[PDB]
Amino acid sequence: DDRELAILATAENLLEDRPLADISVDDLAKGAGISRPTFYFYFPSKEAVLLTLLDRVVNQADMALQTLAENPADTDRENMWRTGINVFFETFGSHKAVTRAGQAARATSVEVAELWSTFMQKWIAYTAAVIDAERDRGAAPRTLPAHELATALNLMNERTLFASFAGEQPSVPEARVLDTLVHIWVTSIYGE
Amino acid sequence: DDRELAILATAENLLEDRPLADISVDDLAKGAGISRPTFYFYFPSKEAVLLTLLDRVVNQADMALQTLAENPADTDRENMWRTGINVFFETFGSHKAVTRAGQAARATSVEVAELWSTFMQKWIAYTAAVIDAERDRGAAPRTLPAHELATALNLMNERTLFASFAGEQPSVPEARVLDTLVHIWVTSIYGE
Ligand SMILES: O=C(NCCC(F)(F)F)c1ccc(C#CCNS(=O)(=O)c2ccccc2)cc1
Ligand SMILES: O=C(NCCC(F)(F)F)c1ccc(C#CCNS(=O)(=O)c2ccccc2)cc1
Repeated sequence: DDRELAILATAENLLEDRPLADISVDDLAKGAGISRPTFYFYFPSKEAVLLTLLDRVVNQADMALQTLAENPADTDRENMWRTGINVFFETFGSHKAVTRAGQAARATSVEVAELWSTFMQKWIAYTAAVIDAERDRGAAPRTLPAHELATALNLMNERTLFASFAGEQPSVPEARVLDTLVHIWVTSIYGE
Repeated sequence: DDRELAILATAENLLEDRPLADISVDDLAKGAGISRPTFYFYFPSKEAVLLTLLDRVVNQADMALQTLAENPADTDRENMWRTGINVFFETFGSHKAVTRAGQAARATSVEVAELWSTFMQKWIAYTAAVIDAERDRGAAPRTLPAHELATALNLMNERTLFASFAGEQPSVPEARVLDTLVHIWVTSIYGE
C-alpha cells in the first residue's frame, strides 16, 4: 500500500514527460523501487494504473463539489457559480498529466470511458438541479430544459478546461479560462 | 481518380461499422475493386485515407460558412446565429463516421491534429470578428474579450455536437442540440 502509492506517484511523475504508450511496466516498477512481477501483484497493467489515477482525481473533484453543495459561499450568484466551476479548474488543473492521459484513454479503454461517463452524468444532474432551484425561486427564467442546458455547459467546461491545461491551439489562456466559463454559465442560466 | 473516389467511399462506408484500427488496407483495396499495391499508389496508408476524408468534410463546412458569411440570412439575430451553427450541425452530422474517426485520430496523428487546429483557429477568428461587429454596432455589450468568448463557444460546439452525433452518455439528443447551442451563444454574446 506503500508500494501501491509509489507506483501511482511514479506513473503520475512519468506521465508529466511522456504519454502512456511510451511508459513500460518496467519503467513503473523501477521508479517505484520494485520488480516487474511485484508490480503485477498490485495492478494488472499500466492501463489499470492510469484508471486508478483518474479515479482518484475524479473522486477528489466530486467530493470537493459535494462539500461545496453543502456549504454554499455567501456571495452573489456569479461568484457562487465561479466557486463551483473552480472546483474543476483547481482539481484537474493540479493534475494536468493525469487529466490529459485519462482523457486520451477514453478512446481505448471502456473502464476509463464508463468512469468519465458516470461522473459527468452526476455533475450534470447536480447542475440541472441547481438551475431548477434557481428557476423555482424566480431568479432564473425557464428557457431551455435545465438538463439539456446543464449538459452543454458541462461539455463546454470539459473541452475548454482541458484544452487550456494542455495548451492546445486553439485554447483560452489558463489565466482567463475561469472568467470565460463563468460568463457563459451566468449569461445562459439567467439570460432571457 | 475514379479509383481514388472509390477508396474514399469505401473507407467512409466501412467506418460506419468499425473503427480505423479494425479496417485493413486490404479491406480498403477490396471494397474499392483494386489490389493492395494499386491502393498504395493513391495513399501511403489507411491513416492518409482518413486524413483526406476529414480534410474534405472540414473544407465542405468551411466553404459553406464562407458562403453564408457573404450571403447573410435576412432575419433576427438569434436565427442568424442558428443558421451559422447549423452549417456545422448539418455538415458534420451528414458525415458522422468520419467525424468520430477524425476526432479519435487527433490523438495519434499530428497531421489530423494540425488540420483540426487550423480550421478551429479560422472559425474562432471569424466568430470573434462577427462578435466585434455586433459590439461596434451597439447590439452586443463589451463583456469578455471577443476572441476568448469565441474560443469557448467554438470548443463547446465541437464537444457538444460530436457527443450528440456519437450518442455518447451524456449528450444532448441530436434533435435538441441545435436549439441548446443557439441559446447559449445568443445569451452569452448579447447578455450583460
Ligand atoms: O465544470 C463542471 N463540469 C464539467 C467538469 C469537467 F470539466 F471536469 F469535465 C461543473 C459542474 C457543476 C458545477 C456546478 C455547480 C453548482 N454549485 S454552486 O456553484 O455551488 C452553486 C451555484 C449557484 C447557486 C447554488 C450553488 C460547476 C461546474
Ligand atoms: O460551431 C462552430 N464552430 C465549431 C465547429 C465544430 F463544431 F465543428 F467544431 C461555429 C463557428 C462559427 C459560427 C459562426 C458564425 C457567424 N456567422 S453568422 O451566423 O452567419 C452571423 C450571425 C450573426 C450576425 C452575422 C452573421 C457558428 C458556429
